[PDB]
Amino acid sequence: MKFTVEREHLLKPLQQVSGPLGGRPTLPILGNLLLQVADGTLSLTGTDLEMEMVARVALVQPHEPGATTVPARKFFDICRGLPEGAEIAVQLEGERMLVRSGRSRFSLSTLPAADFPNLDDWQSEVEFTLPQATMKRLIEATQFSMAHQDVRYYLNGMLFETEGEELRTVATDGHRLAVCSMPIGQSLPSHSVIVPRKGVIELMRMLDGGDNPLRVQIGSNNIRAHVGDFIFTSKLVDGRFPDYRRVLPKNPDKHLEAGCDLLKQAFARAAILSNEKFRGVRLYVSENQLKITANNPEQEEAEEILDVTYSGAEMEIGFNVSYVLDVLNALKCENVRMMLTDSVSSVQIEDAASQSAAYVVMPMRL
Amino acid sequence: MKFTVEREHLLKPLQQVSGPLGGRPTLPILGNLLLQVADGTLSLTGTDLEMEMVARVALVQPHEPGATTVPARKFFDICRGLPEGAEIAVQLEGERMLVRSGRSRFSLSTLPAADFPNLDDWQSEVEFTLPQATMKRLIEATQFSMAHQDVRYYLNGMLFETEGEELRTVATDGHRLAVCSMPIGQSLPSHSVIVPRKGVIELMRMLDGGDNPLRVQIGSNNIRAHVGDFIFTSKLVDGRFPDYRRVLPKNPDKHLEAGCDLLKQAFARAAILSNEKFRGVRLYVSENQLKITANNPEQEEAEEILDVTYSGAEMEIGFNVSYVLDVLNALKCENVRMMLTDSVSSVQIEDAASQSAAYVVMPMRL
Repeated sequence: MKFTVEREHLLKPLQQVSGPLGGRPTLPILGNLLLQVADGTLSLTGTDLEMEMVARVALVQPHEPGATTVPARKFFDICRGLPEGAEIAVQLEGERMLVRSGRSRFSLSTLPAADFPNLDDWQSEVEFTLPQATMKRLIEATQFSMAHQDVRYYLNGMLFETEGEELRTVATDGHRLAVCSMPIGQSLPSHSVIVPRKGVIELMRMLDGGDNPLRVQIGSNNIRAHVGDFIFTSKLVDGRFPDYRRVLPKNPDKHLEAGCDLLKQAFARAAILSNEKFRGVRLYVSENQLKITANNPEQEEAEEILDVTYSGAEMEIGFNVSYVLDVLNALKCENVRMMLTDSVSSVQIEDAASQSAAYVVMPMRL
Repeated sequence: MKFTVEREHLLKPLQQVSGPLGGRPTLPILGNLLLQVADGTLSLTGTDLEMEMVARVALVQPHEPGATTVPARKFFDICRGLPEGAEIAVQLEGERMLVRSGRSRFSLSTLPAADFPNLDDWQSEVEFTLPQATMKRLIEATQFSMAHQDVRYYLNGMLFETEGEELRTVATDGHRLAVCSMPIGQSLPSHSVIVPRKGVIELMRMLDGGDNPLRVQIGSNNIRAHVGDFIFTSKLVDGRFPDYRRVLPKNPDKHLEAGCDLLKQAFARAAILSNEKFRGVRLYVSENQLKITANNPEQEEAEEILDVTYSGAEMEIGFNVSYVLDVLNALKCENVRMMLTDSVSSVQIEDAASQSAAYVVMPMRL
């Protein structure tokens, strides 16, 4: 296996396939990349057994076919360290891979390609394409609400649902929920899968802004996402997600609208003097006014009063200010709508200007 | 106690005094600031019993005398959270401090001023002033070479030494050393003191980088620095600090000149394949040439060759590559000079264009 490639043509591909990886996987080879020259193409693959990322680079310089497995972080670090515009020449030599550029030379340890974990083939059942920025919006709107290492293992990832011509994400912790829905211009079967949170993370990071469409293929136990020269595959979480329809408030009749930043800043100051563990804050709503109060066990007390747009019945509600601040921080918009019912019902929060994303936070008795 | 002060006049002083205090020390009053209104000045003090920072802010608005202590981090976070141009009105109300600004109101717990640790008075035995820039240069040249937590406690700080008309710092961990001297235009007494690491950090932090001069007072067991409205006091460390004159190589006649950035990037690449614990590389010096090699327990190897200016005898010498990098990262210059003796002696490294700072690194047997 020989190839000579310009540094910059390797950097983005290396960075993408090092995503699954780690620097003691225990299983050593998981800390290696797989390099394959076949045809006029270098392919690079990294995996953690659950998911796999593969990148392809066109070889316009002379090459020879073959395959090996090298330490991913060492190889990336060498390529990154070499100067802007460097030509990088790579050669298999015995049990070692040689890397030369200018006056610099490296020989890395290898592990047999034949030994590199392969994900089983599987058949695609549902497919669609959509713009990258659309998938990226969908994930970023909701990712912060996934659980991390909950016993309820199906919460530790993100639901991707297709319905009508819409693709929707849903993430919940069991405490707060996020849902985002975008039209993507293709009639879709009605279908749900759960992508593991590590996979959501890798998917999110393969999306580079650009003009390359994302093609998605879903099978019974896998998902694959292909954009330009990058192909991501993951196992799905074999589990039953909650239904977000059962979580949204029922026709809330009390709408408050405020400046997102003014609201965020008020909650952020009040939060200083909230209970460190439970983070309860109280809202008092009244005609075009919101009062926020926080206390803590030391009986310190904050209070914020700000002008808002509200014409509903006066009411109080409590909730967790960290959850509310996470939503406000996700939204990044001019104005926010809080859809309220009473002191004993969840709140739904949205960009005043778009119903695409919606967030549900549960009431606290304070 | 009452005062009203514009956010932007309170923020910097608060950040300075509150910085190094925790959110929740065992001994709670050390987590508080002492606030004192007296004679048309607000004084803010923080301490950890070794060192103390005091800021003074002239009160140009109506105020009333008195003193209390409040949680440092919380008071800062409330003031920082308030909008630009906020006027902050504070008043002691029983045993709570009320902070009010716009329609935001906070009530903080207090501890009695009379319980706030008072550092003993002491006498100044040496005094000088210098430009803030000069102290910045002195500390930044050397701080990286201080030990972090050596059982030789005096190595964990920084020697400040007056000789003639110069101020000098020196830092060392017994393996590598930094020393930097600058002229300060006063005839000084020959004196040395050691400042603990935490004190060096604060000294650096207090340097806003305007041209308020710094005024330093040194006593038998303390140091004080005074810039603008800030006053920083620390205890000094006991023990016999090494004498850099003895660490500097006696006569490092072999002189090498190289581009600083080239040389850095070559060591940084080589280091990837050096032993993760011991970090050894080997330099081969020859006529106008430097070759750097590395290898690790995996038998992986790097080699860099670069052009340099050298006319001495050929020599081979091993180093801990992290030590060399640290020095090249600290030299923010075009060309570096290295000054060698032999394979078992230390190397001296300096800016080819300035002799103000010198760095000495002890060799490895590899």
